Amino acid sequence: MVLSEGEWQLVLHVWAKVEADVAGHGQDILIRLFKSHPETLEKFDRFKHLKTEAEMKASEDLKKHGVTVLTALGAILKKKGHHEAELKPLAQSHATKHKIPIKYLEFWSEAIIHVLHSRHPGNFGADAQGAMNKALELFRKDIAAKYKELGYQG
Ligand code: HEM
Repeated sequence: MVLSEGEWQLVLHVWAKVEADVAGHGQDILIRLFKSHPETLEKFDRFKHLKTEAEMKASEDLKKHGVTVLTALGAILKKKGHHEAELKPLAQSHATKHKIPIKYLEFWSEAIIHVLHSRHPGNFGADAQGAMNKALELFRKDIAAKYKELGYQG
């Protein structure tokens, strides 16, 4: 699958807004993920102890990870499809070290879409959400292909 330039423009336009507050968006997205699919939290030995949303919001450690995650995702999105080099190490660490099922990657995509829709309604209408979903599906498809090559189900 390939996104059109018009689709990439919609994706990068809303991403530019996300970049005005990377730490805040990182926090919102991770918390959304954990609240919607609590089982994902078990994969983070570093955050498994957090019991409430209040504790998550206060964790400087969780905020730091959110920044790291969004910065990596941003670098990938800006490649507009030419992300093979950036994807390799990420696929390897998540398949071999962290052991993240492809199913959890879908939950992740859901969380990002929910937060963008909540914080940027004006720049995240139907067309823009469709473009973002397509970009995230592209990423998931490529990561899934790499998982297989690396010897991990998904
Ligand atoms: C767009 C998808 C995602 C991106 C871009 C992303 C990115 C990253 C990055 C950059 C790191 C640090 C470097 C590394 O270890 O490779 C990381 C670590 C990690 N990721 Fe992801 N990640 C994604 C999805 C997920 C999901 C869905 C889970 C599980 C629900 C997950 C679990 C982990 C874990 C357990 C670590 C280690 C955290 C620590 O202990 O410091 N990641 N991820």
